[PDB]
Amino acid sequence: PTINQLVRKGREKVRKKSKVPALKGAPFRRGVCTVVRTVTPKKPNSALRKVAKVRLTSGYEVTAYIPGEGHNLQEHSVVLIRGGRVKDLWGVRYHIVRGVYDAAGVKDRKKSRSKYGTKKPKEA
Amino acid sequence: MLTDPIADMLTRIRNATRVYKESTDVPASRFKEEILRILAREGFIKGYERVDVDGKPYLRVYLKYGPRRQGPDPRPEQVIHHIRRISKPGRRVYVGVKEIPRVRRGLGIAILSTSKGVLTDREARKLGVGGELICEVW
RNA sequence: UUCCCGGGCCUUGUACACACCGCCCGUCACGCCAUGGGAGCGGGCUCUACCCGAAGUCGCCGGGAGCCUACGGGCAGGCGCCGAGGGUAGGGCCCGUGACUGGGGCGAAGUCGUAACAAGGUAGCUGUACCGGAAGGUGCGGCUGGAUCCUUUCU
RNA sequence: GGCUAAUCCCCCAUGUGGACCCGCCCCUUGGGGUGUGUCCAAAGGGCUUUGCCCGCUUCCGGAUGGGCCCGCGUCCCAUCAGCUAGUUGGUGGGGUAAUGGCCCACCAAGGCGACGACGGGUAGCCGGUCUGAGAGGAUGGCCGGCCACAGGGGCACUGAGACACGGGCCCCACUCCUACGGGAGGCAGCAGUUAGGAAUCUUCCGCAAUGGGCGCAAGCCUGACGGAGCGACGCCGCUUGGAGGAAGAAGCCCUUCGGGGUGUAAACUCCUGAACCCGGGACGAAACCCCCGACGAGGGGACUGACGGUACCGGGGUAAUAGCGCCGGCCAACUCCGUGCCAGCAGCCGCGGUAAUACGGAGGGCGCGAGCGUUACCCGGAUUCACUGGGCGUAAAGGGCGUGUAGGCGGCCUGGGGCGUCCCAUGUGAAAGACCACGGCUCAACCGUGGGGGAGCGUGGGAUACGCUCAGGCUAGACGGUGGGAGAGGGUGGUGGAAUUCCCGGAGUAGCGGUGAAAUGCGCAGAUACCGGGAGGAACGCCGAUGGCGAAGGCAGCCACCUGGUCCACCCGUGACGCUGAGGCGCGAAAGCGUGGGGAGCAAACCGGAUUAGAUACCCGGGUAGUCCACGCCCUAAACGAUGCGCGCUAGGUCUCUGGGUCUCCUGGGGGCCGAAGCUAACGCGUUAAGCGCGCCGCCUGGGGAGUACGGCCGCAAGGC
Ligand SMILES: [Mg+2]
Ligand SMILES: [Mg+2]
Ligand SMILES: [Mg+2]
Ligand SMILES: [Mg+2]
Ligand SMILES: [Mg+2]
Ligand SMILES: [Mg+2]
Ligand SMILES: [Mg+2]
Ligand SMILES: [Mg+2]
Ligand SMILES: [Mg+2]
Ligand SMILES: [Mg+2]
Ligand SMILES: [Mg+2]
Ligand SMILES: [Mg+2]
Ligand SMILES: [Mg+2]
Ligand SMILES: [Mg+2]
Ligand SMILES: [Mg+2]
Ligand SMILES: [Mg+2]
Ligand SMILES: [Mg+2]
Ligand SMILES: [Mg+2]
Ligand SMILES: [Mg+2]
Ligand SMILES: [Mg+2]
Ligand SMILES: [Mg+2]
Ligand SMILES: [Mg+2]
Ligand SMILES: [Mg+2]
Ligand SMILES: [Mg+2]
Ligand SMILES: [Mg+2]
Ligand SMILES: [Mg+2]
Ligand SMILES: [Mg+2]
Ligand SMILES: [Mg+2]
Ligand SMILES: [Mg+2]
Ligand SMILES: [Mg+2]
Ligand SMILES: [Mg+2]
Ligand SMILES: [Mg+2]
Ligand SMILES: [Mg+2]
Ligand SMILES: [Mg+2]
Ligand SMILES: [Mg+2]
Ligand SMILES: [Mg+2]
Ligand SMILES: [Mg+2]
Ligand SMILES: [Mg+2]
Ligand SMILES: [Mg+2]
Ligand SMILES: [Mg+2]
Ligand SMILES: [Mg+2]
Ligand SMILES: [Mg+2]
Ligand SMILES: [Mg+2]
Ligand SMILES: [Mg+2]
Ligand SMILES: [Mg+2]
Ligand SMILES: [Mg+2]
Ligand SMILES: [Mg+2]
Ligand SMILES: [Mg+2]
Ligand SMILES: [Mg+2]
Ligand SMILES: [Mg+2]
Ligand SMILES: [Mg+2]
Ligand SMILES: [Mg+2]
Ligand SMILES: [Mg+2]
Ligand SMILES: [Mg+2]
Ligand SMILES: [Mg+2]
Ligand SMILES: [Mg+2]
Ligand SMILES: [Mg+2]
Ligand SMILES: [Mg+2]
Ligand SMILES: [Mg+2]
Ligand SMILES: [Mg+2]
Ligand SMILES: [Mg+2]
Ligand SMILES: [Mg+2]
Ligand SMILES: [Mg+2]
Ligand SMILES: [Mg+2]
Ligand SMILES: [Mg+2]
Ligand SMILES: [Mg+2]
Ligand SMILES: [Mg+2]
Ligand SMILES: [Mg+2]
Ligand SMILES: [Mg+2]
Ligand SMILES: [Mg+2]
Ligand SMILES: [Mg+2]
Ligand SMILES: [Mg+2]
Ligand SMILES: [Mg+2]
Ligand SMILES: [Mg+2]
Ligand SMILES: [Mg+2]
Ligand SMILES: [Mg+2]
Ligand SMILES: [Mg+2]
Ligand SMILES: [Mg+2]
Ligand SMILES: [Mg+2]
Ligand SMILES: [Mg+2]
Ligand SMILES: [Mg+2]
Ligand SMILES: [Mg+2]
Ligand SMILES: [Mg+2]
Ligand SMILES: [Mg+2]
Ligand SMILES: [Mg+2]
Ligand SMILES: [Mg+2]
Ligand SMILES: [Mg+2]
Ligand SMILES: [Mg+2]
Ligand SMILES: [Mg+2]
Ligand SMILES: [Mg+2]
Ligand SMILES: [Mg+2]
Ligand SMILES: [Mg+2]
Ligand SMILES: [Mg+2]
Ligand SMILES: [Mg+2]
Ligand SMILES: [Mg+2]
Ligand SMILES: [Mg+2]
Ligand SMILES: [Mg+2]
Ligand SMILES: [Mg+2]
Ligand SMILES: [Mg+2]
Ligand SMILES: [Mg+2]
Ligand SMILES: [Mg+2]
Ligand SMILES: [Mg+2]
Ligand SMILES: [Mg+2]
Ligand SMILES: [Mg+2]
Ligand SMILES: [Mg+2]
Ligand SMILES: [Mg+2]
Ligand SMILES: [Mg+2]
Ligand SMILES: [Mg+2]
Ligand SMILES: [Mg+2]
Ligand SMILES: [Mg+2]
Ligand SMILES: [Mg+2]
Ligand SMILES: [Mg+2]
Ligand SMILES: [Mg+2]
Ligand SMILES: [Mg+2]
Ligand SMILES: [Mg+2]
Ligand SMILES: [Mg+2]
Ligand SMILES: [Mg+2]
Ligand SMILES: [Mg+2]
Ligand SMILES: [Mg+2]
Ligand SMILES: [Mg+2]
Ligand SMILES: [Mg+2]
Ligand SMILES: [Mg+2]
Ligand SMILES: [Mg+2]
Ligand SMILES: [Mg+2]
Ligand SMILES: [Mg+2]
Ligand SMILES: [Mg+2]
Ligand SMILES: [Mg+2]
Ligand SMILES: [Mg+2]
Ligand SMILES: [Mg+2]
Ligand SMILES: [Mg+2]
Ligand SMILES: [Mg+2]
Ligand SMILES: [Mg+2]
Ligand SMILES: [Mg+2]
Ligand SMILES: [Mg+2]
Ligand SMILES: [Mg+2]
Ligand SMILES: [Mg+2]
Ligand SMILES: [Mg+2]
Ligand SMILES: [Mg+2]
Ligand SMILES: [Mg+2]
Ligand SMILES: [Mg+2]
Ligand SMILES: [Mg+2]
Ligand SMILES: [Mg+2]
Ligand SMILES: [Mg+2]
Ligand SMILES: [Mg+2]
Ligand SMILES: [Mg+2]
Ligand SMILES: [Mg+2]
Ligand SMILES: [Mg+2]
Ligand SMILES: [Mg+2]
Ligand SMILES: [Mg+2]
Ligand SMILES: [Mg+2]
Ligand SMILES: [Mg+2]
Ligand SMILES: [Mg+2]
Ligand SMILES: [Mg+2]
Ligand SMILES: [Mg+2]
Ligand SMILES: [Mg+2]
Ligand SMILES: [Mg+2]
Ligand SMILES: [Mg+2]
Ligand SMILES: [Mg+2]
Ligand SMILES: [Mg+2]
Ligand SMILES: [Mg+2]
Ligand SMILES: [Mg+2]
Ligand SMILES: [Mg+2]
Ligand SMILES: [Mg+2]
Ligand SMILES: [Mg+2]
Ligand SMILES: [Mg+2]
Ligand SMILES: [Mg+2]
Ligand SMILES: [Mg+2]
Ligand SMILES: [Mg+2]
Ligand SMILES: [Mg+2]
Ligand SMILES: [Mg+2]
Ligand SMILES: [Mg+2]
Ligand SMILES: [Mg+2]
Ligand SMILES: [Mg+2]
Ligand SMILES: [Mg+2]
Ligand SMILES: [Mg+2]
Ligand SMILES: [Mg+2]
Ligand SMILES: [Mg+2]
Ligand SMILES: [Mg+2]
Ligand SMILES: [Mg+2]
Ligand SMILES: [Mg+2]
Ligand SMILES: [Mg+2]
Ligand SMILES: [Mg+2]
Ligand SMILES: [Mg+2]
Ligand SMILES: [Mg+2]
Ligand SMILES: [Mg+2]
Ligand SMILES: [Mg+2]
Ligand SMILES: [Mg+2]
Ligand SMILES: [Mg+2]
Ligand SMILES: [Mg+2]
Ligand SMILES: [Mg+2]
Ligand SMILES: [Mg+2]
Ligand SMILES: [Mg+2]
Ligand SMILES: [Mg+2]
Ligand SMILES: [Mg+2]
Ligand SMILES: [Mg+2]
Ligand SMILES: [Mg+2]
Ligand SMILES: [Mg+2]
Ligand SMILES: [Mg+2]
Ligand SMILES: [Mg+2]
Ligand SMILES: [Mg+2]
Ligand SMILES: [Mg+2]
Ligand SMILES: [Mg+2]
Ligand SMILES: [Mg+2]
Ligand SMILES: [Mg+2]
Ligand SMILES: [Mg+2]
Ligand SMILES: [Mg+2]
Ligand SMILES: [Mg+2]
Ligand SMILES: [Mg+2]
Ligand SMILES: [Mg+2]
Ligand SMILES: [Mg+2]
Ligand SMILES: [Mg+2]
Ligand SMILES: [Mg+2]
Ligand SMILES: [Mg+2]
Ligand SMILES: [Mg+2]
Ligand SMILES: [Mg+2]
Ligand SMILES: [Mg+2]
Ligand SMILES: [Mg+2]
Ligand SMILES: [Mg+2]
Ligand SMILES: [Mg+2]
Ligand SMILES: [Mg+2]
Repeated sequence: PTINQLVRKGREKVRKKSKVPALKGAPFRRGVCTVVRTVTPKKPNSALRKVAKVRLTSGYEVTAYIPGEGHNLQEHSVVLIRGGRVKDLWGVRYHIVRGVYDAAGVKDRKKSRSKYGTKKPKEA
Repeated sequence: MLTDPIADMLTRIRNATRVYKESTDVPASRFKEEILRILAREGFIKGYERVDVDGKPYLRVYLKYGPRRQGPDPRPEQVIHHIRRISKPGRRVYVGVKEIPRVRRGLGIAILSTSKGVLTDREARKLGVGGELICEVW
């Protein structure tokens, strides 16, 4: 562009769209489970992935992932949405935080315990 | 009409030397004379003469280069390795004294036009003035 | 030595590279999903014209129609302008809901063909125009980003 | 309804002075002085009572705090392009501390806008903060400055000051009281409650300090404030021990079954002594006040803590919490077992379909550590909006072409101005912060004192190279004169031969045509092949090119007219008159549209004949729109050099078109091919740049969705932008 052209038109600052409307700019939203179901993943994999339809405090209905091995969630349980999505799944944009609300943590998990929300067991 | 005469000079020099021409003519202006005189004084050209081509005034710039070299490509190290415009018409650039560039870690120069005349960055600093930053050479 | 099969060397086009048993286009049906458009309703804000109009300041009256009076004036009271807001009729925006819906994703590549890539088997592409289950065909004009100098699908 | 005091209200006086009309003087927007005239003052109280105090009144200054006005800076969308009726000015007036359409009356017809008005969206602004090498991006909690609000909307009253958060009026919504007439509220003060939310504290102590209001004081008030409490929210300090201790226990893990590992780690020995107990125990506090002196200066005296028995000092004294992430690559850290596209992981690349360092546990290891991770968000990396610091032949990206409007840009010399530019001085740039230094809490965090720096803007002074401006010159650019050209450049008229089709006529007869093969079709009403004649429409063979012209689209027989561009020569005239160009306007192949003509050949559609599995096709026979003309629309394109225009500069070789020249050759202007330097991702480009540079315009920012939707504007439509 000529300089004069820059003085005329300028340069366009480019905005990014949020990968997450948990709205509020909030780190988490509380919601209620609607449907708690299983889903098959995208083309390169196969599995049965565990998900919930959640109706948020934020007005939105969204599908959230339920990480870890076991889970206790069912149609009316209230849950916490933490955001971050699931790649090989269709339209799952947020994860459920385990250990919070009616989400239990993951029973018997010894390893990365704070993800999955389980307490430190005692020893003998 | 050349839109920037001064650039046209600088470039005439650029292409000239990049083919190792021994001298080159540029249409004469007193200002160009000044710029030249700075280069000459600074060891960048050999010097220049006022001259006459088809009855129109030019300044003939005599160029210098390094020795011949060995291996493939014997071609000589340029003495003006780099020469470029800074102020141009349509973006004019003026530095105050504290804003006067140092060039190539001192090994180069910048030529500024000032109300004290045309001087090298060192010259201008010692004179304690700023002005229109014409070009840098190294 | 044309042809069929297998093969060697040179060259050429390629969108092929698990490499032509390669690649690949479009239409259809009923699920299910998340979008986008969207008449009609419901809420809001706004603007225009008209009508109503609190409080208050200002303006006038202030009168043998009230109070004070040193008769100079004062107060009360009244009336009017403006005026928050309200009403009627309208143009605009926004939110909600929403009949009806386009294109997409997943079913499964499922279905019909074989349109493009090798001269892709009618070189392709293109603006346009008509036409056809569908990729498409055809007319006109243009482009080279075109090979070389019977028809015969798919994997 | 009645009584009554005052530092409450009024009247007469005094007029230092001040205010107002008018005149003069000085000064210059309403500043200062002066003269006559009119108008305007007061309030008492206390005493250590003949003087001193706390006050009052008028005026002039000061200080401090404000009001109003101006230059400049201050987010996004032009899919917001026009907005404007007190609107723009004038006069007179109202209003105010004061200017002002601030308000009114009358007059005029203005004011604003692509330098983005109007409209929509969002938003308190700043000192600063975060990030970044910087430039820049992001931000404005806490602290300080400014503004604005005080349930929503209006309004004024009092007052030096308000249009007033704990003042007043009204309308509205809500809560509460009510005897249904009518009333009372307003935590965005401190606490606290409730709702909402992922989430944000004690209904604490104190008036001792600093500060604020009233009071002569003593004092009173002060959820300002000084403190304490809760929260790993942040930051900083510190603990969970220190030294010794095996060729190295058990356990566990690995194992080639030899051994390797956790590891001096433990056990154990010695030592120190977080916690905790005892004793002492602050600073922050000296004023106001009292006494002498004079209620001054000065000197002396007294009282006074929330924090708190806190910090701190002394003594005593116990070996005394460790956790979280990670170990496929980016990235520091590997093995066993389990699982077998499952269960699960996942930031991207991607792991899992029986030998998984990628899932899950374990052993081991790496990293941080009272934390460690995760989510969200900002800057970063991202030179991925490129000022620094990118690009557009084929990757995204040159507008289809021109004309020129605004705007950007401007050859050589001289002089004036000194606006841009640069310099010196000065003013400002508060404090806090950032920076450096010293210092104070045992360090630090935190804090204090000092110092430095600095953009910007104001004023004064100076410089004049460059940029501008004015003046005056020049001719190297540009245009003009004359002379010599070439050309399918354009518009209008005419007109020429070849061929096709049709008609007419002759002669002639059994087929012609067409294909891979055929058929449809045409032919005995006599076709095809041949001759003559007429009609008509379209297009111009050879020349013709590897050519020329044109801005592009495009432009081909000949003639005449009308007319545009352009190259060379002479070096004659003008004297910078220049380049580019958003917008506007004009042009713009084909197809398509409208009206009217025309219609020989061709030919979408269509009608048939074949081929095929089908054949809504390719092949064959027909054939309508259309193709042609006039006029008016349409505005597209592989509108391709996929390469904007102009100028200057950088080896050559060769072929060509068109000028000039002493005509091997040279010198211009176009078209081609190889190629120096150089560029380029390569391919390639290379004096016809894709090289080196300047000016200006257009455009690009991953693919799909999509040239789509919506909006607007064009268009008769189709459709275009
Ligand atoms: Mg897989
Ligand atoms: Mg339950
Ligand atoms: Mg993430
Ligand atoms: Mg893990
Ligand atoms: Mg400066
Ligand atoms: Mg063969
Ligand atoms: Mg051989
Ligand atoms: Mg060979
Ligand atoms: Mg080969
Ligand atoms: Mg095949
Ligand atoms: Mg709607
Ligand atoms: Mg609508
Ligand atoms: Mg009314
Ligand atoms: Mg008022
Ligand atoms: Mg009135
Ligand atoms: Mg009377
Ligand atoms: Mg009366
Ligand atoms: Mg009366
Ligand atoms: Mg009244
Ligand atoms: Mg009214
Ligand atoms: Mg109204
Ligand atoms: Mg898609
Ligand atoms: Mg579908
Ligand atoms: Mg398909
Ligand atoms: Mg085809
Ligand atoms: Mg094919
Ligand atoms: Mg083909
Ligand atoms: Mg075919
Ligand atoms: Mg064909
Ligand atoms: Mg067809
Ligand atoms: Mg076609
Ligand atoms: Mg064609
Ligand atoms: Mg392409
Ligand atoms: Mg091609
Ligand atoms: Mg060919
Ligand atoms: Mg075959
Ligand atoms: Mg198939
Ligand atoms: Mg009474
Ligand atoms: Mg009595
Ligand atoms: Mg009097
Ligand atoms: Mg007097
Ligand atoms: Mg006056
Ligand atoms: Mg008084
Ligand atoms: Mg009295
Ligand atoms: Mg002041
Ligand atoms: Mg009005
Ligand atoms: Mg008048
Ligand atoms: Mg006035
Ligand atoms: Mg008024
Ligand atoms: Mg007032
Ligand atoms: Mg009046
Ligand atoms: Mg009026
Ligand atoms: Mg302006
Ligand atoms: Mg708003
Ligand atoms: Mg706001
Ligand atoms: Mg903002
Ligand atoms: Mg940047
Ligand atoms: Mg900055
Ligand atoms: Mg800001
Ligand atoms: Mg706050
Ligand atoms: Mg606060
Ligand atoms: Mg503040
Ligand atoms: Mg308000
Ligand atoms: Mg409230
Ligand atoms: Mg309200
Ligand atoms: Mg209010
Ligand atoms: Mg007062
Ligand atoms: Mg207020
Ligand atoms: Mg209150
Ligand atoms: Mg108050
Ligand atoms: Mg009421
Ligand atoms: Mg009550
Ligand atoms: Mg209350
Ligand atoms: Mg009230
Ligand atoms: Mg509160
Ligand atoms: Mg709650
Ligand atoms: Mg607190
Ligand atoms: Mg208290
Ligand atoms: Mg106090
Ligand atoms: Mg005090
Ligand atoms: Mg006082
Ligand atoms: Mg006393
Ligand atoms: Mg008392
Ligand atoms: Mg009280
Ligand atoms: Mg406090
Ligand atoms: Mg907490
Ligand atoms: Mg906690
Ligand atoms: Mg710490
Ligand atoms: Mg020992
Ligand atoms: Mg020893
Ligand atoms: Mg050992
Ligand atoms: Mg052992
Ligand atoms: Mg063992
Ligand atoms: Mg062994
Ligand atoms: Mg062992
Ligand atoms: Mg030890
Ligand atoms: Mg021992
Ligand atoms: Mg001991
Ligand atoms: Mg103690
Ligand atoms: Mg003390
Ligand atoms: Mg003391
Ligand atoms: Mg006291
Ligand atoms: Mg005493
Ligand atoms: Mg005494
Ligand atoms: Mg005394
Ligand atoms: Mg004293
Ligand atoms: Mg004393
Ligand atoms: Mg105490
Ligand atoms: Mg005590
Ligand atoms: Mg002691
Ligand atoms: Mg001790
Ligand atoms: Mg121990
Ligand atoms: Mg020990
Ligand atoms: Mg550890
Ligand atoms: Mg790898
Ligand atoms: Mg790291
Ligand atoms: Mg590694
Ligand atoms: Mg399993
Ligand atoms: Mg196994
Ligand atoms: Mg395994
Ligand atoms: Mg495997
Ligand atoms: Mg493993
Ligand atoms: Mg991993
Ligand atoms: Mg693992
Ligand atoms: Mg471990
Ligand atoms: Mg560890
Ligand atoms: Mg953290
Ligand atoms: Mg943030
Ligand atoms: Mg970022
Ligand atoms: Mg950077
Ligand atoms: Mg980006
Ligand atoms: Mg880039
Ligand atoms: Mg740049
Ligand atoms: Mg780029
Ligand atoms: Mg370019
Ligand atoms: Mg090519
Ligand atoms: Mg391209
Ligand atoms: Mg072009
Ligand atoms: Mg032009
Ligand atoms: Mg101009
Ligand atoms: Mg000029
Ligand atoms: Mg000049
Ligand atoms: Mg100019
Ligand atoms: Mg001068
Ligand atoms: Mg100056
Ligand atoms: Mg000076
Ligand atoms: Mg200074
Ligand atoms: Mg200041
Ligand atoms: Mg300064
Ligand atoms: Mg400062
Ligand atoms: Mg500090
Ligand atoms: Mg610094
Ligand atoms: Mg220290
Ligand atoms: Mg600084
Ligand atoms: Mg600064
Ligand atoms: Mg000056
Ligand atoms: Mg001078
Ligand atoms: Mg002149
Ligand atoms: Mg002359
Ligand atoms: Mg002529
Ligand atoms: Mg001649
Ligand atoms: Mg012609
Ligand atoms: Mg002609
Ligand atoms: Mg005949
Ligand atoms: Mg006959
Ligand atoms: Mg027959
Ligand atoms: Mg026939
Ligand atoms: Mg027949
Ligand atoms: Mg027949
Ligand atoms: Mg017949
Ligand atoms: Mg017969
Ligand atoms: Mg007949
Ligand atoms: Mg016969
Ligand atoms: Mg004939
Ligand atoms: Mg005829
Ligand atoms: Mg005819
Ligand atoms: Mg004829
Ligand atoms: Mg013709
Ligand atoms: Mg040609
Ligand atoms: Mg063409
Ligand atoms: Mg002519
Ligand atoms: Mg001529
Ligand atoms: Mg001449
Ligand atoms: Mg002359
Ligand atoms: Mg000039
Ligand atoms: Mg234009
Ligand atoms: Mg015009
Ligand atoms: Mg056209
Ligand atoms: Mg046409
Ligand atoms: Mg037509
Ligand atoms: Mg007809
Ligand atoms: Mg057919
Ligand atoms: Mg077939
Ligand atoms: Mg079929
Ligand atoms: Mg058939
Ligand atoms: Mg045909
Ligand atoms: Mg026929
Ligand atoms: Mg035909
Ligand atoms: Mg028609
Ligand atoms: Mg039609
Ligand atoms: Mg040469
Ligand atoms: Mg000749
Ligand atoms: Mg040439
Ligand atoms: Mg080449
Ligand atoms: Mg080369
Ligand atoms: Mg380059
Ligand atoms: Mg190369
Ligand atoms: Mg040349
Ligand atoms: Mg040449
Ligand atoms: Mg060209
Ligand atoms: Mg060029
Ligand atoms: Mg290039
Ligand atoms: Mg980008
Ligand atoms: Mg995209
Ligand atoms: Mg389109
Ligand atoms: Mg729209
Ligand atoms: Mg539309
Ligand atoms: Mg338009
Ligand atoms: Mg229309
Ligand atoms: Mg179209």
